Amino acid sequence: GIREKIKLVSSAGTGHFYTTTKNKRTKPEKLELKKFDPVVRQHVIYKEAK
Amino acid sequence: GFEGGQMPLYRRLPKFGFTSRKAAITAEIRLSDLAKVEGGVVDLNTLKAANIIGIQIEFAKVILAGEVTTPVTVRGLRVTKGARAAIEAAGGKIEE
Amino acid sequence: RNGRDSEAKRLGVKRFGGESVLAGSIIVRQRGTKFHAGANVGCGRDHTLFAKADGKVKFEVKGPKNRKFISIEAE
Amino acid sequence: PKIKTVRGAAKRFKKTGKGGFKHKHANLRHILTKKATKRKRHLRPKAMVSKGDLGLVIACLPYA
RNA sequence: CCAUAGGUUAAUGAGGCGAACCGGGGGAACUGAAACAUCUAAGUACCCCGAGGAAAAGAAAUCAACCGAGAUUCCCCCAG
RNA sequence: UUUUGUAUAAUGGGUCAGCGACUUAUAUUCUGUAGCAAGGUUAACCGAAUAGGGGAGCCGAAGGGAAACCGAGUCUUAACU
RNA sequence: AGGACCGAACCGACUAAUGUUGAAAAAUUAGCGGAUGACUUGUGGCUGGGGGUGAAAGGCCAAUCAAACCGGGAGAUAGCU
RNA sequence: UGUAACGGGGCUAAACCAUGCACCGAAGCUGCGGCAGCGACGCUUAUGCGUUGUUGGGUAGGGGAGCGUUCUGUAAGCCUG
RNA sequence: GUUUAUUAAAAACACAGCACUGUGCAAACACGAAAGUGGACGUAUACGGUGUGACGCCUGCCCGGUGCCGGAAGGUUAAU
RNA sequence: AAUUCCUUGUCGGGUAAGUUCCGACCUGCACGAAUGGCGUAAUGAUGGCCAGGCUGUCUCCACCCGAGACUCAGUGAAAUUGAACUCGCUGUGAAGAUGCAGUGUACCCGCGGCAAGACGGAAAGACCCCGUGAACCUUUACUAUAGCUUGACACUGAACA
RNA sequence: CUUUAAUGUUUGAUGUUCUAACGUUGACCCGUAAUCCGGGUUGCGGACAGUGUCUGGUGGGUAGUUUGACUGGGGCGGUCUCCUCCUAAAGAGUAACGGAGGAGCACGAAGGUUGGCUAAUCCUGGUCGGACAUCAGGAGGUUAGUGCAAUGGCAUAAGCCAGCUUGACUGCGAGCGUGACGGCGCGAGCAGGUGCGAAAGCAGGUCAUAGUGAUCCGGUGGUUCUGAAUGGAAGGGCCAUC
Repeated sequence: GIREKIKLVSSAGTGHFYTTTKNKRTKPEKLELKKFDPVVRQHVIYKEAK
Repeated sequence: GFEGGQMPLYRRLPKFGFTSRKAAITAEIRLSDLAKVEGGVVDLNTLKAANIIGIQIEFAKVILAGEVTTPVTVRGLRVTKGARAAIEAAGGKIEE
Repeated sequence: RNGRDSEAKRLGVKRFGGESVLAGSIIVRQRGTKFHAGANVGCGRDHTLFAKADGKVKFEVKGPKNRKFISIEAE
Repeated sequence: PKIKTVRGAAKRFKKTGKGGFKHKHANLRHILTKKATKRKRHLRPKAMVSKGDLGLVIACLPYA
């Protein structure tokens, strides 16, 4: 519905991204989640609420 | 491949891959041959001459697939591990 | 105004009492916890009860609420 | 004549060592962020064509 | 005006027919796609021009691949 | 003949006689059978010409992988109980 | 004088009956309309198929017309009989 | 349309109820004779029998085994004025 | 008057008359790959198209929609 | 009203009696002004209604004259047709029986005649439905295209402001 | 460099004028005893018109086609996928244009964990204060709640509140369930790295069951896997994803 799709990109040098959905209207703030990076193999901070 | 009008099996499944261009010029030599090469020396020619790989073939490989007996000198062909041991065990010589 | 129903979900008891199971086997695919998990039985996310060790299925009635457990006897 | 291969079937099935055919799983091209990673991880390896369907496949692929 | 157009005469050749094969100029649709329009049928049917006992093509501004082959045409593979 | 079901008042046939409908070619798969057998077999063509040559090729003896590549293993994966 | 009036030839075809395996694949008999006109007729010519021609009915184009006839594509196709 | 709601005659039992013993009754079962399929089993061994058990309705359809026709070889043979 | 030759002759078609509209002549328009031809050896009192349909009394309001005619400022807008 | 469903509207005229006809009213389902409105003399093998005359149209048919029909001689078809030793009823039955069951009736064979049945004959129902059938027709369905139309380049230049 | 002034020069733009291309279905002459045509002279028009290629617009004038199925005949109406209950005959499944309802999402907390807590309603007392807003006590028992239908669940709470958080992880997966298949679902455990907790442990989303779309074609990021002489590249593959 209204809830958009975003890419959580990795803070390490890799291009690896998780992908998910955000309500852009009610939460306009960016979304930072310490997720797992399998190219670095380490839990790195992910950014970019699209 | 007509299932009534349902989307057929060869058309509801995705397609994968590509064709190599290079696997059509590689070959795969057993050890049952190379007693057939007339010489005790094995190159791409000496195999082509023995009607065993084909004229278009550029790469060849000497897979363990059974029972080398005579001492054979393999030249310029890739040899697998097990068949390196089998060629070198029955006299034999592998240079590249 | 009517004429619709969902597809039948095929719930129920898949392995009955005394029936020998392997580990991992689903015993009761069900909807709440009509049957609860007992010894060597796990309860999945959709309240599917599955054999966590090998053995025999044991339906029992335990506890102060007369709940229907499902154990597995080691066999 | 000589039998023509159903050509878009050759791009989708590949013959194996004992005559069965492997194929890539469906459902893993797009709409993907809605799917669990357990689905997607179980759809990546290639799979054998089942018993029902080998008749159709062998009919479409007579040289492979 | 010179001259060209035109006119008259003579010499040589052509014209038309013919079954298929051949080269070229044009060129469908039914059909198949379980509908249909891209696609197919198919450069097929047909129409037209021209030629020969055959025609056409043909003597690398061609391939190949760091080795080489050596014009065109036809057949069997390559290879569904 | 078609049908759930035809004496059916459902279809067909006035009768006789003659003709009248699962073929042919080329590929592929399985069964039988024959030859040879880790090998089998040639096509075009040459031709004393159904012989004999012709093994170009095709199929099989090795798979895995999208592919490079590896190879009785291989792919997945950083690595696999 | 008159797309004037009555009415034969001439052109037509309103009604009825017969006929309907007819005398006739459209007629006969008894009445009927026009009958100097936008009439009728002979002989020749011209227009052609998505085309002609049409005082228009989808009428007519060789007893064929919401697309002639012949030949070909062609054994079109027919999940239907 | 005609009795026309026992098939009919006809029945006061030839109706109904209860009990019992008879008999009729099918391509069922049995008897006698025959053929064929599938098993098992001692030989026969390349199969037949002293056997022996059991099976044999059949549409779509699958499997197996045959007869006839015309033509070629056997056949310049063998029948035939 | 004409029409469904062969089940419909009619209120239908036609018609004189009316109106609208196009057309300045190498006319519009039509047949025609084109040449050309008809329009017409005519010239706007003519010709083509469309509707209505002798005559008499008349033909009212609506330009928002669709079309046509006219305008060129601005927006958008192809090949290049 | 060629227009009006309700509707045989209501009133009037004609008729013994009038769903039609004529006149009128107007509540015009759903007239109406050049897809013309309303009148309209004459005309019409035009539509509707009334009357005089006339009559076999009819009450209700009768007789007669001819041509067939019928008999004889000659010639000599056709559609149809599984086979027939081809009755009624009542019931059964693929549900409307010459063929089944029960029963009743009926010597065998023709000729003239009638047409109730043989789901009679003729024509692979024209209606209805179906077919991923066809054809023509329409349109602001889709896709094209002829035609008309727009600009660029070509054919296609100079001399001055 | 910025900004300006004069000249020369280099090119485009526009308007007037011109004759020389082209048009002439104007006149005259000739081929020619010819209203065709061609040539000549001249007049008029004249870079226009016209035609070719390209291009926008218009285009039933014409052509090719499409215009669903279910359906107690077809049309009209309704429906078409997914979830819940009943029908459904005490395993599963089970039809009808049978009876009833819902979905085409929401959520970065409404997920994970740790620690804690327990509802509805009614009665009584009490400032504004009321049938019903807060307080206190009692009865009561989950008649409540569960992000949204219904069913099954839920107190060990799956309900309610707070602290810290990202396991809403990545690669796999014994074994099962469920479908004709495509597919869908459940999953202990293994490896890597993480959160909460003192720890045992729990966490691969949410109490569960709806919240959806195959393939092709193509877009974006990563990975030399390929890369038609060779080195690259383009394109393709693979992984993620739209």
